[PDB]
Amino acid sequence: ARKLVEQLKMEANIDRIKVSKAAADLMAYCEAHAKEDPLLTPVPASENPFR
Amino acid sequence: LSAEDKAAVERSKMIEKNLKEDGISAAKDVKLLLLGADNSGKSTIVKQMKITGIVETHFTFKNLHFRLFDVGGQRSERKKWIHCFEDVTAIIFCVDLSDYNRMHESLMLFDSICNNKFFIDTSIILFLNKKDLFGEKIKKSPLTICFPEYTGPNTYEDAAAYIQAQFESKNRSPNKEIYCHMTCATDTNNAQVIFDAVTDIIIANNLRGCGLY
Amino acid sequence: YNYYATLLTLLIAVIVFGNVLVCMAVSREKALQTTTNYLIVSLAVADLLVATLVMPWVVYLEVVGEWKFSRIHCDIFVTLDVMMCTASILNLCAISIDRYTAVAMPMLYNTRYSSKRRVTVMISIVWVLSFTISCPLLFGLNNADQNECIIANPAFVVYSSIVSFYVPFIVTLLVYIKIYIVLRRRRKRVSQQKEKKATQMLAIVLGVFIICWLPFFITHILNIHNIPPVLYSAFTWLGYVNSAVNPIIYTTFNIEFRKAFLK
Amino acid sequence: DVQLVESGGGLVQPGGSRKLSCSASGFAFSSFGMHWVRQAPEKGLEWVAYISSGSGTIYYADTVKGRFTISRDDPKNTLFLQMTSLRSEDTAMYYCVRSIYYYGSSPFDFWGQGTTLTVSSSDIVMTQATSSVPVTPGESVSISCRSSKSLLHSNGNTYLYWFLQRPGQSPQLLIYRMSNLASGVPDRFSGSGSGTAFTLTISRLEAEDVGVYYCMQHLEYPLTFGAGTKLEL
Amino acid sequence: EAEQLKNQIRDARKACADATLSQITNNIDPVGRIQMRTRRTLRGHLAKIYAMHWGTDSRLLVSASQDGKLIIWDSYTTNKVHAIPLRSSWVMTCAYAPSGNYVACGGLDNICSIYNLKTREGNVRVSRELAGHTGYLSCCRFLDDNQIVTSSGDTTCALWDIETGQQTTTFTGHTGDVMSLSLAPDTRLFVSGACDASAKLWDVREGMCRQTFTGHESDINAICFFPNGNAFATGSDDATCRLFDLRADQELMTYSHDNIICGITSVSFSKSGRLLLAGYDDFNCNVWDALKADRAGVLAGHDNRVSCLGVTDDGMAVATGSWDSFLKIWN
Ligand SMILES: CCN(CC)C(=O)[C@@H]1C=C2c3cccc4[nH]cc(c34)C[C@H]2N(C)C1
Repeated sequence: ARKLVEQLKMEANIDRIKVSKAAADLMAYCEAHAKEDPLLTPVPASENPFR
Repeated sequence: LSAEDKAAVERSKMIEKNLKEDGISAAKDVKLLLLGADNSGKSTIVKQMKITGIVETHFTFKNLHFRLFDVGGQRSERKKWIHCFEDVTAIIFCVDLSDYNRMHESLMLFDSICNNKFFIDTSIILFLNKKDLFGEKIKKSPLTICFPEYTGPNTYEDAAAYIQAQFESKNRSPNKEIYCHMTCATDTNNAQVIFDAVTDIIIANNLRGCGLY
Repeated sequence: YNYYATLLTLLIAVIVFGNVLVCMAVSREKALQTTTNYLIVSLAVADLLVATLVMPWVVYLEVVGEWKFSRIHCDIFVTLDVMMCTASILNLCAISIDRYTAVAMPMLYNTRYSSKRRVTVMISIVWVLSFTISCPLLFGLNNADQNECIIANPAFVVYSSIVSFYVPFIVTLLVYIKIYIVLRRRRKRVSQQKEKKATQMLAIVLGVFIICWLPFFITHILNIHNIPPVLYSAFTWLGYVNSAVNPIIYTTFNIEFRKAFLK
Repeated sequence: DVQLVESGGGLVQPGGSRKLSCSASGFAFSSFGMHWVRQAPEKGLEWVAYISSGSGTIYYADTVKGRFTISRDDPKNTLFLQMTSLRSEDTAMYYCVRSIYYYGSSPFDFWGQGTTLTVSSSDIVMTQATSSVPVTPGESVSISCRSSKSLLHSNGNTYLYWFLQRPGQSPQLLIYRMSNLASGVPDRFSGSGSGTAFTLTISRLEAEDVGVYYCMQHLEYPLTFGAGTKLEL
Repeated sequence: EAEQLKNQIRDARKACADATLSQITNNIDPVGRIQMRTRRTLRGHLAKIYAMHWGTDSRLLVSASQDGKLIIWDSYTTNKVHAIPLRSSWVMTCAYAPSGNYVACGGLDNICSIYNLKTREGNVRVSRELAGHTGYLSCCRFLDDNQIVTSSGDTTCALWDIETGQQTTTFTGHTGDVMSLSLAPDTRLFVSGACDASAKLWDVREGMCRQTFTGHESDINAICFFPNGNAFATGSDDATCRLFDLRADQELMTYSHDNIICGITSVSFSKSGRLLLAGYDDFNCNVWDALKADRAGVLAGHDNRVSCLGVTDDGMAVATGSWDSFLKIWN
């Protein structure tokens, strides 16, 4: 029980950002790498090794 | 091709032939799942046992190779890996009749595997072990297990037949048979019972595929 | 006579509908793709070819009453008739042998690698043997007149009737009663409605095969060693009706086939 | 350790026959394709024959077709070369070479010490322009090789191989497919090229880098070597 | 005191929930119809396929099946490069080292065994047999040639030293069977889902759990990190996938549909992280738009359940293994 209490205390004292900030960073990462995602934007058949 | 690609394709073809040969060799095995409570005669269920994660014994009987897998010993969430044995020909479920407090744990465990989604259509070879010790024990403690329901004679062949009916009451589906056998650890021939039940199960599946069933 | 056109066209449509549904069912459902079902597909292909190639000219013979096309055309017609009917009968014998393998060789039947080779060999043998039985008619062995398209060779009639019907018939009969005896043996050795169901199916397939094809061939043997012609025509049409009833009796009882037909 | 020990030869009369052997040890012999390569006295390497893993594919050089026979005994871990109608041109040191072919593999990665045969009396051309290059220890060197046909295949591979034959030793693979360093080779050796022009670069020469350097193509059979360039200190 | 600390964490998480990811992602264009097709079909496995892993070159991939075989495939040509027979046929996981020199696999034998692909001999050999787990091996993943994390059904994860062959660290705190494992891009942290319906972020060097994540109603079968390393996705038996953020320390997005009533076997992200791909028990793989929680596409070319899947490092292709003994490559 003491180990569980210590673990909960260790996990409760972390620095948490707002969820809006996390969503903004996730959207920014997705937008910054969108062009380099072949499964998102299909590539031409010339550049597709599985043609 | 570049003539290194041709050699690579030749190597791939040799690998494919080896895979096919190994598959042909493995396809003639009867895979069986051993189950039951601890000290229920699981280990010494057949005399031939050639071989803490998973124990796999095997024996040959009438030119048929049997592979028995004892899953007791994992001690983990059963639902996460019981699907691995979905393709076994049958299940061997061992029960100790002389254990009157593990009788309900065995009965509850029988429900779980009989009504499993991955084993709805998988036949069960039920072994009721320790009949010799059951006859000598019933004279002292007649009604220490099935308190509410049992109101029949206290003969050896009467209560033993009643315990058998309780297990087969749990087969809530068609196309699945329970092959009940009463065994004693002194001297028995359990390979014939498994071989005969497996032949019946395979013939039933063959008729089902042909459409006669 | 335009009265035959309607009835015989509905018979052709019934045959085509049933066999096409059997083929589509086996192709579409992955659970249905097994080797026995491939033998059933071979039977369905034989029946479908009977309905599509052979029967339309038989309707022409009934309507017009005389052959107003080429003599080589008549040769193709008669050899196709013999070939496809023989293929259907030999497919029935092959299905019988496969069902025997299921009961008397349960372990070999379950093996996929051996079962594929068995069924591919059986399908090849039945189709090749039907072709080889029918091939002498292509050589002008038939003696049809200019007006009529018929088979006028008693010797070929006997020799082809024997190999095409009688020995596959005897073999299928002996095989099915052997399966019946083995089923009774295991029933004695050992819900139970399935055991009576199996007997029903064996009786149904045997009875359909006896009734549809036996009167035609026995009439041929009696003729070649008088009987009116209208019953002769009806006996031939009974053999054609065998193709109509086969996809019903060989699939509509099985449950997985019913699910595919509903879907 | 990997071992290929050849045997059989030394002196034959013209028109005679002799059988060469090559005993494999220390590796899965059935997995490798095997080659025979010969070197005449004071001459370069020349490919003779090839037998694939499983003996499904066999090739011969044009100078030996019909006369020579390559065979294989996987249980015995032995390779054979039956020669008939021997000529004066067959006097050479015959080498046994293992080759395994898959994606990313290293063909020609091990050679035997060779056996000597003495007979008592279209094809891609590999051009190695320089024949001798005096060198100093610690200086950089650049050996070059030319090819009649482009070795760049449509799959992106350039099938050029570099070998180094030190004095008295059998040749050792350095580069495979024009850029890839072989196992156990120091990082000083580098490979560059494009289609037809190829070069092997040595950064800091050592005393052990003294020997004849050969270039080989593997785009198509028959495999052809170039007259190797000697390095002398 | 445990109740007060748990309530404090719940209050702390609620304070950082000023808005939902749905609202911030309300004004971006939908990804649209994502239609992929089977470009390659890899055949040769004769039983259920339980796991696969791409090599770092995005051309080689390893697959593990119940037939006791571990096959390395050349996906471009469909050539079989290696066929490695396994001592135990009850494999449930496999791994491909980043260098390409090693593969690993394990299962109900309670051992993640290491194999050396590059030997002076032509054949592959066992390098190590990592023994010490009490339950079945559900997932192992290489950090380098000498280090490998394992997850097991004994409710623990372990970091092994491959050279010495023993556990450098033992990670404990889960109350149920651990089913899945996903290393961060930097390899300094890893996440892990288990049968207690929670996920835990662990620090590799210090040995302890930093954060614990809840929300699922059943066993978590699969877990994968977002490419940023600041978030991860889970797949569970409750027919739901969930996106978790490490810095916010709470759920962001839920991927479910009322017609989906079946468990999730595997999960993987796209290279940009915009597409969340999940394998299901209903024989198909669903492509979710990770930001908008909308279903973008389906891969419906398997006759049995999709047991595993993986996206290439270059993001050019995705693989899907299945219980029908086939692997398919989709583009
Ligand atoms: C009236 C004239 N026609 C039409 C061409 C026939 O007699 C056909 C001859 C047949 C025949 C002969 C000899 C052997 C055989 N096997 C299978 C058949 C067969 C089919 C059978 N069909 C149904 C009729």
